[PDB]
Amino acid sequence: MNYTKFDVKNWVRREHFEFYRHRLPCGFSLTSKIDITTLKKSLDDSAYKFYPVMIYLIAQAVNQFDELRMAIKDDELIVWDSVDPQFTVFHQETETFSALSCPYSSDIDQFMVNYLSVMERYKSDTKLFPQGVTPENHLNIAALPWVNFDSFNLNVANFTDYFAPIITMAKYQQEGDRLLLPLSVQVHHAVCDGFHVARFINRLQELCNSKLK
Amino acid sequence: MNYTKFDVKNWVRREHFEFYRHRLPCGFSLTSKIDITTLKKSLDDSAYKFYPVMIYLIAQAVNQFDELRMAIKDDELIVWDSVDPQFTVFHQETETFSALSCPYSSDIDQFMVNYLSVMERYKSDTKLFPQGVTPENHLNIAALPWVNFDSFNLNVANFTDYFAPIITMAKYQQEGDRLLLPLSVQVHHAVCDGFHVARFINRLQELCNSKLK
Amino acid sequence: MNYTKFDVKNWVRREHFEFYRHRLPCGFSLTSKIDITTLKKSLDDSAYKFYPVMIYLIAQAVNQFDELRMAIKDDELIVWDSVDPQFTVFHQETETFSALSCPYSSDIDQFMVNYLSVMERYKSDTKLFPQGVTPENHLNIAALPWVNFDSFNLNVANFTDYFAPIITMAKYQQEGDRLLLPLSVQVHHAVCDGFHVARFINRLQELCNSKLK
Ligand SMILES: O=C(N[C@H](CO)[C@H](O)c1ccc([N+](=O)[O-])cc1)C(Cl)Cl
Ligand SMILES: O=C(N[C@H](CO)[C@H](O)c1ccc([N+](=O)[O-])cc1)C(Cl)Cl
Ligand SMILES: O=C(N[C@H](CO)[C@H](O)c1ccc([N+](=O)[O-])cc1)C(Cl)Cl
Ligand SMILES: [Co+2]
Ligand SMILES: [Co+2]
Ligand SMILES: [Co+2]
Ligand SMILES: [Co+2]
Ligand SMILES: [Co+2]
Ligand SMILES: [Co+2]
Repeated sequence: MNYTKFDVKNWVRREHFEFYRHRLPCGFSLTSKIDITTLKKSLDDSAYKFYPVMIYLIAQAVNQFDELRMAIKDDELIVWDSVDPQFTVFHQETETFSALSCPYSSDIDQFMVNYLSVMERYKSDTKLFPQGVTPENHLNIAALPWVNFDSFNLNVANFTDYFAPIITMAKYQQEGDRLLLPLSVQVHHAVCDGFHVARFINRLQELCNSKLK
Repeated sequence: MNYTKFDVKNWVRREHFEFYRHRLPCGFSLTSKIDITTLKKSLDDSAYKFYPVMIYLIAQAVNQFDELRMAIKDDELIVWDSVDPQFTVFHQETETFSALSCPYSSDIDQFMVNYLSVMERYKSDTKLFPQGVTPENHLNIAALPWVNFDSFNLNVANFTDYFAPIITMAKYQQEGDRLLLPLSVQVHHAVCDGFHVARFINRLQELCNSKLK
Repeated sequence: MNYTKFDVKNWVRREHFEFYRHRLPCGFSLTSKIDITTLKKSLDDSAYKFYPVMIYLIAQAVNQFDELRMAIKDDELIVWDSVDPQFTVFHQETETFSALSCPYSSDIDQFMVNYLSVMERYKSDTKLFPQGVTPENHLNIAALPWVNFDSFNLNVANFTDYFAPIITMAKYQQEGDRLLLPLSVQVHHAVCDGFHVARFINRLQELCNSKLK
């Protein structure tokens, strides 16, 4: 299948996993500022657009780390081989959003073909989930482009066993020499530590700072 | 009455409303910095005081948007025609707070008469709710004037169907050329999207930037 | 014993206490930036290290205020005479953390002897709680040294009657003339108001700004 059954008895965080999944169920959010000065220059010298690039770069970082691709399936801890981004789409006419997903690809050009195509087919589709059920192997990416925020947190009544990372971006802004993007990351404590979140962000910063292709 | 029964079957966010009210109950908070450089100048050239002005400006923005005045009454979704601010009051002697409310008025001078009068009557009243029950048509405004914060979030055990926006301000501070006020907004996802929150903040920023009268 | 039964009927926040402990159970988090320019200079001129100093200074501020040392014991509200820090320890080999605690002492040198000794004994102990049960009189201190954050919030499924403050620090960073440390404080509303949190932070800032000995 497109996942592997994870070895829970020989894993180093096995005590942690049960602690934060059942004894003390919890998660955490942290918002950090990502330096997008270099990425703006690269976007500038290409035909790619900001949102799709951020989706692609977020999914790329997510797909490099096992702990951000965890889930429970048939009462077992699995690791997705790969995850596809589920992102929000604003409808300026209705002032409502839809949530769309498209296959992740390592090739940035193929990713762009996927995004545009799905963006093509459901552009004016105001259902909350135009495509139907959300793929099991997903990551959530949202965007708040109209306002800059220093912090964002989702207060959820019931989060038992939902391990997919929640990522939210705000409007970027010039802070002296740098163009900074606020990025909120919300994770479940059973599968992720502060280290795992820092790693992802640091990795995401690297990617912003590198050639697109 | 002072409210209108909202048309839920012909509303564009009807799927959203049920999704986030029952399938996935949740809310979110975001803290943004409001530029109060212009407002400080206007306060300077008047006799008005900062807290009352912020209460008045917050209630004014809130009263312009339907989605921030929503509630459930007799198991139905209503929109308040208008809402009155319920704000916190610090008692320096006891080191405790009370929560007071006063009628909103479009006329800033009449608002000030209301605030001073209620502030007059319950100045030394250390009950948590001096006035009695909190009016159904309300908004919550709190202030933390002793410390600046980049983020604030209320972790509530049970928030089912409480749709009134929660607004919290921190101590303002000079960030170069600007006087910035941290403002945390906490809302329920059933009635508000990220767009609706951005709109409010952008509108609030406009108001700070305009004549008081 | 090492605690005193608190006088709930003659306390000024008694209505507040029941309100936020049972009628409206909730807490809040706030992240503020602590100016550590002065502390860096003092660390520089000594042999002490940053994490241990921050633990010591956090526990010192906490031990000055009753409301941050509250608990329920045998269904009664107690105040700990004193609390010991429980802090996280990263294991670079396994990439997992443990939580350790050591006795608080007013003497900074004795504190350092305690920390090093416990750090000595369980350096390579990868259990989540190497020492066993966590002392009842504790405070939680965590650190995220790999990334800077503007906000941090723990989303906990069940927090009834746990009154110990949760403090989390991020990687510090140069913001012009200042070295700023992000510090998230998470508290239960029954025992702490915004005032009580501001007071702690202001007190913590003072301590950073003062001689170590
Ligand atoms: O609800 C969704 N997204 C919103 C958009 O504002 C938000 O990002 C969110 C994501 C996950 C979530 N959860 O899993 O509890 C709650 C809200 C998607 Cl699942 Cl459609
Ligand atoms: O509790 C109140 N205010 C506090 C003050 O610190 C805070 O602003 C708050 C507001 C709303 C709330 N809620 O609705 O769950 C909880 C806390 C008012 Cl309802 Cl009196
Ligand atoms: O879980 C713990 N610490 C984590 C570390 O990331 C976090 O600081 C935390 C603290 C308290 C908590 N709680 O009491 O619900 C939850 C998480 C300690 Cl109790 Cl070991
Ligand atoms: Co279990
Ligand atoms: Co792979
Ligand atoms: Co329903
Ligand atoms: Co009107
Ligand atoms: Co009770
Ligand atoms: Co003492």
